[PDB]
Order: sequence, then C-alpha cells, then structure tokens
Amino acid sequence: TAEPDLKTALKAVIPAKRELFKQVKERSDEVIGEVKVANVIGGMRGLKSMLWEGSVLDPEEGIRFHGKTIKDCQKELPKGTSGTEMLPEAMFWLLLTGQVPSTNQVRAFSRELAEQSHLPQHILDLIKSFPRSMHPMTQLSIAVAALNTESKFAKAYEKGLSKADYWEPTFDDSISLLAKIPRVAALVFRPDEVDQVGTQALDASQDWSYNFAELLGKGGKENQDFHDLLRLYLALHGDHEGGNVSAHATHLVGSALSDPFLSYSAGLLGLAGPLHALAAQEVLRWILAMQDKIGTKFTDDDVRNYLWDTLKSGRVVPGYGHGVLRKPDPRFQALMDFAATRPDVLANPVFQLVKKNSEIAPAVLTEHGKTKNPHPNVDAASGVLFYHYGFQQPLYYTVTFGVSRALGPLVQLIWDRALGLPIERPKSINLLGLK
Amino acid sequence: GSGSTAEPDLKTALKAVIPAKRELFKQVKERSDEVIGEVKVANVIGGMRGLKSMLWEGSVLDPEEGIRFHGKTIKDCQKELPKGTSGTEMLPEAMFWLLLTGQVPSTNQVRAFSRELAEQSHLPQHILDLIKSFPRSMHPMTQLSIAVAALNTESKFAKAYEKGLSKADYWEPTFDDSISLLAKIPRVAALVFRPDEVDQVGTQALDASQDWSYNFAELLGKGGKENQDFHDLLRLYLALHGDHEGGNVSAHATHLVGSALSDPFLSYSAGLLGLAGPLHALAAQEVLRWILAMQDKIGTKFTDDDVRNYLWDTLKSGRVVPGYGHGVLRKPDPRFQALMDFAATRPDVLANPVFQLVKKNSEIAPAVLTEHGKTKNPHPNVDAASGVLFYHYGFQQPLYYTVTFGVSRALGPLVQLIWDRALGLPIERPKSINLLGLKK
Repeated sequence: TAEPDLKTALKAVIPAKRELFKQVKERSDEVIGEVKVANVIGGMRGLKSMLWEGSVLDPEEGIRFHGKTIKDCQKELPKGTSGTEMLPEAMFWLLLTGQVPSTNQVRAFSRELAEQSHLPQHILDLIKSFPRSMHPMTQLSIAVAALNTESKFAKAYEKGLSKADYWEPTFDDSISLLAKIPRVAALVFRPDEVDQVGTQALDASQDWSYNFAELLGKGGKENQDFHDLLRLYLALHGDHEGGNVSAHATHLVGSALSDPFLSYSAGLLGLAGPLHALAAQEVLRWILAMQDKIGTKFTDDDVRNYLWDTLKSGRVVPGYGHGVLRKPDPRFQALMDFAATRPDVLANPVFQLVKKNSEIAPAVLTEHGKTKNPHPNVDAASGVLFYHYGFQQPLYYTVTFGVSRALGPLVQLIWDRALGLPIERPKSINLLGLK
Repeated sequence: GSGSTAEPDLKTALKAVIPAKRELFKQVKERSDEVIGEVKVANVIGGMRGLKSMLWEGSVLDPEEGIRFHGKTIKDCQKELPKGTSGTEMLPEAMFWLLLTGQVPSTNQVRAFSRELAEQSHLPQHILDLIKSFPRSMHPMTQLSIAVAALNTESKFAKAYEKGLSKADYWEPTFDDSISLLAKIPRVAALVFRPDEVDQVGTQALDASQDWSYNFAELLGKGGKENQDFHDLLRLYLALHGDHEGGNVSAHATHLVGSALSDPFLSYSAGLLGLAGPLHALAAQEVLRWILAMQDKIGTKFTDDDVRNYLWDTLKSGRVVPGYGHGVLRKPDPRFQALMDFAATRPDVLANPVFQLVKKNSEIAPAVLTEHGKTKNPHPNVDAASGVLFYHYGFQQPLYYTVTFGVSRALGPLVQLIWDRALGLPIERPKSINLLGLKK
C-alpha cells in the first residue's frame, strides 16, 4: 500500500540504465564527431564529449527533461498544497528517476527535505566569520564545501565500499545537500540573523520552496504569489544539459570521487563567474534604464524606437539571442504564463516593458541582423518578476540560481556513480603543437 | 639598480612575451577548420580520455623525455634554474618564472621575486577566524580549498572586472591575484598542518630575504639550518609538481572555473576541490604504505631474488605495484630521477633502508612487471619516491602529502590562467549528450 520513496524508486530504475549503458559501451569504438583546432582554442564549443542524462536541448522546443517539454512538466508535475506552480522537488524526482511522482510521493519527499535541513554548529560559526562585504556566491560556495564534514560518501569510501554501491551514499549526501542549501542561502541573505534562521525548525508539511521563502523572511499567506514564483523559478533552472560551467564543474570534481558537497561547491565557484552569471541582473538594469527613458505610459512605437537606438549605438539587448535555440525559451514562456494570472504583475510597468519587448524586439533584432536567433531567454523575465515581489537586490539573484542549480547536477552525480563513470581527464596541447 | 638596463620584474618580463604569444595564437586561429582527431563513443562515456580538446602552454608530456617545460627537460631545469642562497636544488619561484615567461630568470630576478612573495605572505584576520571555526576532524584538503576561496575578498580581478576593465588588460589583475595567492598559500597550508597554533603561525613575520620553500618550512615548524636538507627536498618537490599538462583534475578545474572569469582564488579553490578527490590524489601515500609493508615482510637484509619473489606474489594476488606504469611515457619519470639525484648526495638518505628499498624496486620491478605483461610502460613515476623522502625527514603524516601537492600545483594552473586571460580564451563549454542519444 505505501508508495515507494525516492531512494526505492531510484533503485528500481538503476538496472535498466546499467543495461542501456552496457549496450552503448559495446559501441565504444564508433566514431560520432570530429575534433578541429577551433574546438581546442574555442573552449570545446560544439564538441559533444560528455554524458548528461536528465536534460537535452531541443533546438525548436527548448530544454526537455526525459523528453518532456516545460509545458508537459507544468501539466504533469505535482503542485504545492496551495498554488498553481510545479514543485522543484517533483522536478528533482523526474530528473532522477525518469518518472513523474504521485502527489503523495512528493509530499513525503518534501517532509524529508524539511527534516534534513538543519546545520551543524561549525557551519553557523563558519558563516559568522565571513566579512559582511564577502561576495554572496563566495559565501555560498564555501559553506556548501564545509558541509563535507557530514559526507556519507567520503566516510563510506574511506572505510571501503563496493563500486556498485557508490550511488547510495552519493544519493544520501545529495538529499542532505538539497535540504540544507536553502537554509545556507538564507544565512547569506541575512547575515545578522545567523542564530535564528540557522536553527529555525521548518514546517514539515510545506514544500521546499515555501520553506526557503520562510527562511528568507517571506513566509505566510500574504506571500503566496511569491511562493509560486519561487517554486517555478527553482524548477525551471534546475538543469540545462551538462555543458554549462556549474553542471560541468560539479561533474568534473565529482569524477575524482570528491563527494557531492565538494563537487557542487566547485559548481558554485563556476556559477560565481561574472561572464554569464549576471545576465538576470543585466536585464533588470536595462529594463529599469529603459523605463527611465521612455516613462511609464509608453506605446509600441516608443519601445521599437528605443530598441533601434540601442542597437544603432552598438549596445546589446540583454536576455535575447542563442546559438542553437530557434524559438523563445520555454522557461521564459512559463514565467510569462505565471504572470498572466496575476493582475498586479500585469499592472506593473516594469513587467509591461518586458512583455512589450518580447513582442517587438525579435523582429527588430532580425531586421538589424547582428544577433543570431534573437528570441527571449528566461533571463529576460526572471529578474523583473523577483523585483516585483520586493526581492530587489539583484546581486542575490545568483544565490537563488545556485539553490535551483543544485537539482540537476546532483542527479547527474548520482548517475555518474551508479554507472561507474571514470575521472574526467581530457588531453591538452600547446599552441606550438597546433601550428 | 634603477638604470637604463635594470633587470625586469616578472610582470614586465611577462608583458614582453605577450605580443609574440598573441601573434602565434592568431596564426593558429587561421587553421581553425583543420581536423586533428576523432570523437568516439569511448570518449563520451570515458571522461574524455585521449580527447585532445584543451590548450595548455607551459608543459607538454614527451613520450621519451617525460614532462617538459617550454621544451626543457627536468635535467635542463635542474642545471639552469637558480637555486636558494644555500642549497643545491632549483627554486619553485624560478620554475614559476619559466612556466610563465618561457625564459630562465637570472638569480637576481629570482631573489626579487622571492622578496615579493615574502612581503605578501600575511593573511587577513577573517581568514584566521575562518580557519579557527573548522572542526578538528575536517579533512585537510577541504580546509585548504575553503581558505583559498575565502581569499577572494582580496581579489583585484573581481573588483577591476566589476568596475570595468578592457579585455586586453584582463591578464594584469589576474597576474596580481595569482602572485598574491602564491605568497599566501604556504601560510594557509601551515595553518591546516597546525590547527592548535593558528594565532601564532597565522601572524608570524617571515624573513623577506628567504625563498618561498624555506618560508613554508619555517611555518611548518621545520626552519633553521638543522633542516637545510629538508629545505632542498621541499624546493625540489614543489618545483617538480608545479605543472603537468592541463588534463589532470586540479589543472582542468582551475581553467574551467577561471574561464567563466571567476578570479584566481575561486578558480584554484575549484582545483583543490578536485585534488581532494581520493581516486587519483593518494598515490604518494599508497606507495609509502606499500614500501613499508614490503620492508616489514622482506626485512632490511634481502636478496634480489627476495624482491623479485615479493613482486611476483603481489601480482599473482591480483594487486598492483603502486607508483609504476604510464599510458604514454616509455621511461622512468624524469621527476622520479630528479628525486633520486637529490638522494644521491645525502649519505643519511642513502643509508635509510626504506629509501634503499625504493631504489631496489626501481631496478627490479620494471622487468618483473613487463614479464607479467598487465601494466603498460612499467617504469617508476615521481610518486614512487616522494613519500619516502618526506618520511625520511620526519614529515610522517602522509594524509598531509596532498596538502603539500596542493601548494605545488598552484604554480602551473595559475600560469595558465594568466595566459587564458592574456589570450582572451572563451568560457569552456562542451556539449553533452544522453545515453539514448548515443544508442540512436
């Protein structure tokens, strides 16, 4: 009568994945690609060279999770007891097992996450040692690494553990990290309340995102719309193939058999890189500057003129353009669907500007001709939506992304260990060697 | 000296060689479309093994001569690189100079660089407080990674990037941060080694006229003239382990995180998190345990046959001879030989039975392993000797051998990070696929 818990459901699908892996391994010698000089000097761009199970980017329909579109996930995944949005814990279930959980399975997993959320005293002390001006992503990376004192994998490996069993402690550590990371993030957000936020008991009947909101100081019925935003945000950003730096660094460090705490810490150190991590922040700044210029009662024409002027000036429209995706990011559209049912969001001029830009900017960018596949990505909307709900320190938008992006890389780490994938170790060459 | 021809500092010497590297990069870029290999299913499921897919300037593994630094063998480095004011071994500071610039520094340039490192060796108070928060059982490599990441509060690159900085200038703050990290890391490592003395070791003033290894030894509690042989071992160890191509996890993770424009503190922290992985990090420790177990079994007065018999029994049992074997290198690791050359001038090392056993194994094990036929290129690597040499000098907590490797392995990856920024290399971003996509 009792439904399988997540560990049982994972164990049931391990044999089929190992069988599929065995079939692929028989074709080891088969050639699938070429390596060119471009790939070596160009950061391996386009080189199909690592495994990632849970998500694959479809050039038309965007990111798919085990073949499911964002829309399929929004229809199929269990929701909270209140609210309209899919749960990140349900997305984690799907990523890990390939299967949609029942509502009751999700409720039991949420209860586990709440119960495992507490931090050891040394983590609270560690966090209190950080200077106030330490960058929030540096704080988050360090704290996550420091939780390796609690690693079951590290201890089991040292004691002696069969290869075939490496996945179990990896799974236990991953759930532990997931339970804890929202609380660590909230301590980064509220450095003066370490003692209180660091020990506060979570409501075991509520979902992971709700409890994260509570730790952020945005709990209770008055913040229910924000709860739904946060649920959606965390679900949407959970995984996006293995190539991005946070996913890849997690896998890389993981592949040397560093435990999930150390491995996702490395992921977060990569996420701290300014080059692509600040897109949501940049979009927000750009939208607010546009509002400053064109005011709060603006026409379609005003928007179009503003976009042309930006482009003619040699500036970019942030949050637009992609190497391969030929349509709007379905993650973007999911945020727009969230907004469409909330009259106060639709009344916000900042949001209206995001919406108008999404209707006008792609045609403008195409005609201008400089930007490949000029459609909105998720960063076009996420910052503005957080800003609307009072979360107006953009610097911390990366922290919330770091919480979300634990989901997919941890799933892949579990599978890496289940399948027995080896250390990641490419071969380097010097420029003289390419000449 | 402040003349017309006054000897360049490291940053000036680097600046002088940047234009030629950018020109060589331009020439390589014209060949972008040239095919240099194949990708197979093996490469995707096998952690990219053998896939030539990243750039690393400073070191290239030669199948005959072993690891070379800008074409120079370990023997060339031992002859050409400047030594300490006392001592017979090449300085890791000089190795760093060579890796970075492609050039052998003068003794005077090395002395000035050592002084810069000594002057920057102090830590901010919050780093000492952070280290004091660590539980005593926290793994030493977790401690080291965290403390290095926490030094990003001092990053010039992070602050300059945020303020606005030309792409052509990214290398300068990267260089400044890298030197800062190098100066500080031995002190951080010593705090990991001595958790009861954080306040003292953490603030102790260093002799600014001493070299980087000497100051590290001093912070470890092994300073003074009585430890001069250990100083030379440590110099050699740190110089030898500084760089070994880009593929190893510490080098690669540094480059990967660095490629998203995270500063050198955050990037080498990621390197150290990878170094903390037990799978391939613990070889020096395994060799030490194996040698000591062998000595236990065969004693100190043994025949060549006894050694051979011990090796055959190990192999027939299905166990490995650690510290032996390589995929590509067809001779003893030249790093191994450099450790043996160190030993050859120290009569107390040569008198140590544990060292004699390392030497005897290197003369007997290769033939045995070849005949057994299971281990490719069955020659000793550097791990065959490093742990025993430390053990001889009283550095007998093998768990901490990885920490000393972490200090050494700052050198090469930081150099490559500086070059990545000088060249404007993009984010590392390969493409993934699922098993279903390989089954088709």
